[PDB]
Order: sequence, then structure tokens, then C-alpha cells
Amino acid sequence: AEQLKNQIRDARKACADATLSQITNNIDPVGRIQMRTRRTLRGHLAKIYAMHWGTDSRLLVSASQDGKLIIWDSYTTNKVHAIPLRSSWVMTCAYAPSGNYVACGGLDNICSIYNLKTREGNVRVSRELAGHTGYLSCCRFLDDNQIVTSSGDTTCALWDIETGQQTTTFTGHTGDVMSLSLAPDTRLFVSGACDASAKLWDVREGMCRQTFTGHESDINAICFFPNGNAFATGSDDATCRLFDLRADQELMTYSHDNIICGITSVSFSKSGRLLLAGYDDFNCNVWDALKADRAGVLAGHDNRVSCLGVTDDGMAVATGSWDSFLKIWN
Amino acid sequence: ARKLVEQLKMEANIDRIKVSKAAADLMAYCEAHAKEDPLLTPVPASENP
Amino acid sequence: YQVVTILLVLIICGLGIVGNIMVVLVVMRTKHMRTPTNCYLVSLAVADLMVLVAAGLPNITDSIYGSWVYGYVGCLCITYLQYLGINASSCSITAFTIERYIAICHPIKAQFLCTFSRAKKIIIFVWAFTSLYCMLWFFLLDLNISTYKDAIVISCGYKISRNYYSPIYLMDFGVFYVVPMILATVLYGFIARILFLNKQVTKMLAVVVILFALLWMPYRTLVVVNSFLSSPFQENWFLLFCRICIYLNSAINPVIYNLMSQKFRAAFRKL
Amino acid sequence: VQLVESGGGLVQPGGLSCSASGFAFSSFGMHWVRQAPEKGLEWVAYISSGSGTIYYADTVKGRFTISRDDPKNTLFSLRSEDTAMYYCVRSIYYYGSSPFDFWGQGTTLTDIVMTQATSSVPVTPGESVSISCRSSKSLLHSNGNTYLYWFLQRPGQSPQLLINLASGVPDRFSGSGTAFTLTISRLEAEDVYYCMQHLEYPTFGAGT
Amino acid sequence: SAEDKAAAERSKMIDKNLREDGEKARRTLRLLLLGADNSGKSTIVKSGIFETKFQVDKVNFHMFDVGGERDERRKWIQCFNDVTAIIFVVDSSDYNRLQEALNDFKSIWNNRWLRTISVILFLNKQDLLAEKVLAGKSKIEDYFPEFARYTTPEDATPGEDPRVTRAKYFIRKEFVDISTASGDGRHICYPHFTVDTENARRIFNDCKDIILQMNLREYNL
Repeated sequence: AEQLKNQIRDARKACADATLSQITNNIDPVGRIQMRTRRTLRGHLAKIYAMHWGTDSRLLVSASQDGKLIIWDSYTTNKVHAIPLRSSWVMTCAYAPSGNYVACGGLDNICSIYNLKTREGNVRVSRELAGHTGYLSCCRFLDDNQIVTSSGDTTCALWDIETGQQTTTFTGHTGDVMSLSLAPDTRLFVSGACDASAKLWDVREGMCRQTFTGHESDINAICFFPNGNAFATGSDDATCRLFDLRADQELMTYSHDNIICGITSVSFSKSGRLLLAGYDDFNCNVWDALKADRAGVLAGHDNRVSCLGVTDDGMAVATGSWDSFLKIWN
Repeated sequence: ARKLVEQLKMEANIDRIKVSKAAADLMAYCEAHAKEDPLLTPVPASENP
Repeated sequence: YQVVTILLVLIICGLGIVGNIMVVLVVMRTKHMRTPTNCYLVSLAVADLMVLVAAGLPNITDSIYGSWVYGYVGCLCITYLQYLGINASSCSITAFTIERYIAICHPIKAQFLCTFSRAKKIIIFVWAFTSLYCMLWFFLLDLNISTYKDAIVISCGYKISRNYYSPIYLMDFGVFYVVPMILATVLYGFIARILFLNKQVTKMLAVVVILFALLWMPYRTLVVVNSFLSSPFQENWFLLFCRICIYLNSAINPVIYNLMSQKFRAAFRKL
Repeated sequence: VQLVESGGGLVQPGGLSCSASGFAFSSFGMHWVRQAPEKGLEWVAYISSGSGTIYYADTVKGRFTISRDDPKNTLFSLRSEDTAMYYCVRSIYYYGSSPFDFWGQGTTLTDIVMTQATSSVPVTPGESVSISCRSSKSLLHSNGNTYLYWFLQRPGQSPQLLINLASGVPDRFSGSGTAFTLTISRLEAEDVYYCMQHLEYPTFGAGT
Repeated sequence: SAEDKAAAERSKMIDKNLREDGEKARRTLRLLLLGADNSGKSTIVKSGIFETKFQVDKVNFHMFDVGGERDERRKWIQCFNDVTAIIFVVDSSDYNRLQEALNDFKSIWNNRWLRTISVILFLNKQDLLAEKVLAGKSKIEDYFPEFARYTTPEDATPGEDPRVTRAKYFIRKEFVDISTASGDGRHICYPHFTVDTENARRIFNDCKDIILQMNLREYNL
């Protein structure tokens, strides 16, 4: 069946009989927002690879390459906790929706999980999760006992935290999976990879449900749309694609002429009408997620921007970057 | 490639939604929850930090 | 002697004024310019601007009117902006040389010491060490009025009359001319000792030990011999030459330290 | 996190330490709270994280002192009001914290005003044990968080915390600006209630 | 409020105990060891980021031998562009490997994040290519066809045999030719020839010239 894939993929292309940005081109766009730096969270020293927000929309963690996981206050610019790491080649970080747990993880093939609310006044390492053989690249949190890690041995996983070992492993990836996003609809997640595909996996079932190819080059940014029915992919060739889980084709790909370099992070506002993407041109960019125009540029950084996140209500947006400064807009 | 060739069609039974229906369905998350997003609109400055 | 020299300050102090504004609109405008070497070169850009406009204009109005136009409104304030514009555009040079010496002849040890939090510490240390020095130009400076046939000399004048006003210049000769030009000789020969041993930029580096010790040569000597010679030299033939050599000196400092580099040229070529 | 203080000896008022054990006091506040043999609670002192944000009682400003030996996680001129039993407070603040919670075993040697709301009620189980409270000013800041601190105690023992809803305490314990009520139901055994505020260094308004 | 005023001697007290920690992550120099197979890169100086540290003239170095799934090196290489030098070790051995292990040096040189950091070429086991050619059975002209067409220029190595030094300097010139083709002056290669104990100091006085060629561009000389 070497040629069997060319018949289903050509038939599924017929189910996608249009694009996105022609029906929403006539609607009222964003225009030009200048989400200026309300606060500016200074204190990291090396570059910054990942931040994750809080559930209360006022705390956030951030992961840096000096071996620090700093828990911030979005309101008073306050170092709530600064968690010293052991493996400082950190490429990802996460925050539990209970607000009790954070988890780091990077090139040392390991996901360490940290407990926030404790007695004896600390943030302790709860469950260090070995079991990967490649560089860990995106950890998330579905529950205080469910973490979905993506790694550099081409394997997505799923773990029982209290036990200490995996419950599932999600294979089917040629290149390394770089970035993962859990869904609001709690039974699915998605992960893009270096082989320009993005295998929609399944939390409850076990096997990777759908596939999503379409980039010219590798992929390093995944985020769910907040309805859980779509998601946007940020690649390393200045193409920021969006898809749909039950359509499997390209929803829209936000591209401009002046961007030639990689798109390190992708996030979404609470409306699902602000696609925020962090590029290698030493500055962010606000895309309107429907009409796909440059409707805002969050140029405040001097080096490449690697992370992004909108709150659980849409109020603020923090961006870290390699300038060691994480800058919350409003 | 033997187990992979039996896996390209073992999960290829996805019921497809049209993207034009989805381009009205993705806007259903935008025409609803519109004003509750502080960044799509010029939100006020009373309780906004 | 006075007809063409009115447009001679206005060509060399006006082009240095647009030269130093091209320095600070390259440092403060581009993203990756967060270097220590862009800090001493703004501590030299505006310090040369305090003589490219605060010393080029009081000699510009001196041509059209032989007396001081500003009177006491300016000749106590703008003369403070001619002993700080001189002594800080000649002491950032002392600051930038010891940066350029440690960066080359000890380049590992200057990957760690020299950072943006240390360059901002030394330029603020050196304006405050010299603003609190140049407050001495309030106590020994007052107006003066005299007259002659084709002269009514109300200029930005003086005080105790150059017999007791000497050590404002003899110490200034050994701090802002002797120090930044024998440390540009000892600590640029060491770059020549290393680059030519391991090198084609040593021509541009041999210029500025000559070019900065040649232009502060006659003026720091003139204000040292005017404190030494009773009824001193005050003619527009020679003493205007001791000011033209100053206004072009602070006009070519945007050319040396920011146009003779690969970094700031590509930074200029971005915008 | 088991805390403990030092007892102290009976000395005339005008003629202490909380050597707590086995936790991180270098990231916690370190209070003192006096409790009278006849009346009840009153605030005493403070030391924050970092050597020195020290407050003092208005009747003890210059009296016995407070400290924090943050390496060892330890701690090192009275009156009739200062002839009370001192009991310590563990607390630390961040945007989501539940401060004031753990109390030492302190029965030691011998102001924005707030209401009391019938300070003498005996034990009636089974039904709602709803106590109201009020303060002389609006506790609610512009952020939107009412900073009320409603405490508990035990007969012959150390205090604890009930109100939001702190930790280490049971579940059955449970408002507006300038006036707020609680809805506690289904009272059980091992039950000296309190309600305080901490918007400034003055202090609960009563002594129940 | 006094709660939030006590929630602000966190951020002024974390930085007292964090910026004093982040001033140790910039006093040591970073290297990146990168050798393919049977190259002896574990034996040049002496869980998946096996990293060693060594100090010479009181300058602590810190190289990161990264054991990955394959030699793609595409996406974990972005973490190492704050690094002074990529120490590249490759052996004096079979010539079907050295046409792929020199197509290794060409994907490290023409990279994107590595367009500023200058690679060190650290050729190991110098006394095992003579023993491959003193036996004479090594068909060096077979794999490398243009080897016999040229010969050695002056300044040869003092066991000063010309038939091996014609080959010793051939592979070095084969890699400098892929170095200086498209290098743009920002980064240059630094070849060597060693299993000897002259290995550590030859990275010390060579990363200096990687630094000194930045302070000839950073300090406007």
C-alpha cells in the first residue's frame, strides 16, 4: 500500500472546499493595536525559552537557561517563587490548572514536576519523570495526576504522576516533536514535529487520531484554539499555519514578506481572534486569527522571542525572549 | 513498513466538516465571547492593571 | 580675518552636531546595541555636543556682535557648558581607551568584567566627578566691560584676572590632555603590539593618538601660557585657531569611533 | 509544619523567643500575638522576609524585641496589657497565598476598630452558628479582595484559622465591605472564635 | 495595603539571592563537543547532556557532549549559540567515513545559529594515519581522487616523512576549503593535529582568538 495514501488525502482535500480569510475579510478587523508594556518583568539573566500562565490569570512561571523557574505576579511584578533547577537546558514549562503544580523539562530527557502549595515553606520536586531518551520539549497538565510530555526521541507520552511511569506512548513521528497543546475538550491533544506533520493524538484512546501535514519545514510551536476545535502551528520557515481537527487541512497560514525566519511560539486570546506569534526577527507579531493580517507588532525585544501566553480571560499577554526580559502587555 | 501500512487506513475514518461551515463555526467563538476579551476591544481602565 | 571665519565655525561645529546626533540615533534606536562600547560613545557624543552647539554658537554670535549677546543670563551658565563639554568630551576618551585596552590585551577577562551594568557605572561616575569639579567656574568667573575706539568689550569675561585664575587650567592640562593622550599612546601601542604580531586597522588606530594629541595641543597650551604671560595673547588671528582646532576635534570623534567600525556601519545601514 | 515557641517566666511587668523546628522560616513572616488570661487576642510585632521590616505594638514600642535567625530558622519592659500569653504566627504573602495559618504552642508568661457581635454565646450544635462582623472602614481595596482574617482557637490549646478557608483546619467552618457574615453549620466537638483584619500595623477589636 | 507591601520584599529579596546566582552562569566559558563515530571525543581532554568541566589559566570551560537520537543536530543546536567554540573532533582513519565526517563540518559551518560561533577542528590520533600509510595498503587516492594530483607546500611537520605529510596536510586543506569557502569573516576554522596531552591548552589560546576577533568588532577597532 505504497500508493494508498494518495487517494484518501486527495479525497480529504475535496472536503476542504474553501479557505478562511475570504469570508472574514469583510468583517471589522482588529485594525492596529499597540499593546504596550504595562509591566516589564526583569530578573532573568540568560535567555528565556518558555513561560506558562496561571489559572487565576495573575501568576505565571517562566523558564530560562540559567537554571531558574521563576513564578511571577502579573499585577505587582513580584517574584513569588524562584525554583532552582538541576538540568538547565530547559525548553519547556507548565502550570497545573489547579494552581498547585508546575513542571519543567528540557534537553535532559526528563520531566521534573514541582509542588507549589506545601507545608514547610518551599516548592519541592514532586515527581521527576524519566522514561524518555530524547530532548524533552513540551510538557503540559490535564489534572494534578496527568501530564502530557513531548520529547526529542520522536515520542509523545502520557503519565500517571503519582505512580511514576507512563500510561501511554504516542508514536508515529519521523522527526522530533517540538511543541504540544492540551485542549479545553479534555480528551484530546495535538503535537507538531520536525517532519512538518502534526499528529492529533488522543488522551483517552491511546493512538494518534488524525494527521496534519503542510509545512515546508520543521515545526516548533503548537497551541489550541480556545474552543478546542482548531489549533495553530508555528513552524521554522516563517509560515504560521492553522488547522482544524475534523477537517485536517490548512485553515489559514499567516505569512508576510519581511518575515523569513522561524516562528518560535503561538498563543491565542480568549476571543480566538488574536493569534500571537513570536518570531526570530527580534520582535513579536499580533495576527488577527481569522483575517490573517499584521494587525499589531509587539516590538519591545532586542533578541528572538521564544514564548507567549494570553490569560484565562484575555486580559494580559506576557512574552519572554532571549533578551532575558519578559514583558507583559495589556 | 508492514505495521505502518495497516495503520494509515485503520484510523482514516474521520467524518469531515467543511471548512466553510467551520469558517462560520470558528466565528461562533468570536461573535460570541467578543466583548469579554479585553484585547479585541478597547477595554476600560477602571479595574484593568 | 573676520569675514570668512564666521562661516568656519558654522561648517565644522554644525557638521559635528549632525555627526554626534547620528551616533545617538544609532545607539538608542537599534535593538542589539546593548553593548558597553555604545555607552562610552554616547558619553562622548553628547559631551562633544556640549561644545558642538554650546561653544560653536557663542563664537558664532561673537562674530556678528563683538560683545556678549547673552550677558549674565548666559555667561555664567553657557560657560559652564564649555568647561563641562570640554572636560567630558576629553575624559570619555580616557574611559573608552581603558575599555579598548582590556578588551584586546586581556580579552577573556573582558568577557566577564565589561558589561552594560559597568559601563553605565563609569560614565555616570565621570560626569559627576567633573560636574562637581567644573562648579569652580562659578566662583572665579564674572562679567567684564571695557572699551576702545572700535571696541566695546562686554564679553563673557572674568574675575581675579589671570594671575590667580591659573590652576583651573594647569590641573586641566595634566588631567584632560596629558592623561588621555599618554594613555592613548601606551595603550594603543599594545594593540599594535598584538594585532601586527598575529592588523590593517592599525593605520586608523595610529591616527587618533596623533589626531587627538594634535588638536588639544595648542589650546591647552594657550590657556596655560595666558595664565603665565601678563597681557596675554587675545588676537583673532591665533586664538581663533586654538578654537577651530577644538570644534573639528569634537566633529571627527563621530567619524573615528563610529564610522571606522564594521559594527556601527552595519547598524547605520539598517536605518 | 510543626511550630513551637518558648514559654517564659513570671517577671513583673517592666523588669522572648520562638525556636520553631523543621521547616523553612527563611521564607516566612514571624509574628507575636498576645492573649490575655481574662481578655483575648491582640497584635504585638512583626518581622518580614529580609532582615528588617520591623513593626511594634503601640504599648511596646521600645519594649522587648523581635528577630529572625534565618540560618537556623529560629527566632530570638512589659505592662498589664503585655502580661498576656504570647503565641506566634507563621505567614507569608503572595498573589494566591493563604497567610497567617500555622500557630505555635504559645501560652507565655504573665487601631482600626472592628465589631464583636455578641461576644458571649455558649455551644449550640446542630444548627447554623453564623457569626457576623463589621469594621470601621471599607476593607475592600481597588483590587477586589476583602482582607478579613477570621481566626479560631481551642479550650486549653493554640489558635488556628478559618476565614476564606485556610488549611490544616476542618471543612465545616465557613460578605461585603464594612460588614460581613459567615455561614458555619453542623458544629462538632473540640471547639473561642475570633475575627481580625491586618490592613495596617493596627488588633481584632474584641477578646472572645 | 501591608500584605502587598510584604509581597514586595519577595521580589526585592529574590533578586538578592538570584542575581548573585546568575553571576556564576557567565564566569565560565561554554564549549560544544561534537564528534561523530570512533573519533575519540571522550578522550581528548579528560543523562543525555553528558558534560565535563576543565580549567586552564583559571578559566573554567564547560563543554556539552549531547547524546542524541542521530546526527541531525537540527533543533537542539539552537541552545548553544551563546557558546564560544564548537570543538569538533574527527579521527585519522578510513576515508569513506571522512567524506561524511567532512560533510559534517559543512553542515555545522553553513548553519543558521552557528553563523557567528567559530568551529575548532581537532584532528585526533595523528600517529595512526602514518601507520595506515606506512603499510601502504591504504588506497587514499581511491576515495579521495584529487589527492595524487597535488602535493605538499612548504612548512611541513618535523618522523618527518613526506608521503604522510602530503596526506596529513591534504585532509586539513580539504576541510579548510569547506571552511573558508563561505565563512564571511565572522567565524574561521582552527585546525589541529593530536592522543597527546597538548589538548587542553590548545583550546585555551584558541578560544582567546575567537574572543579577540569579537573585541576587534565590538570595541570598534
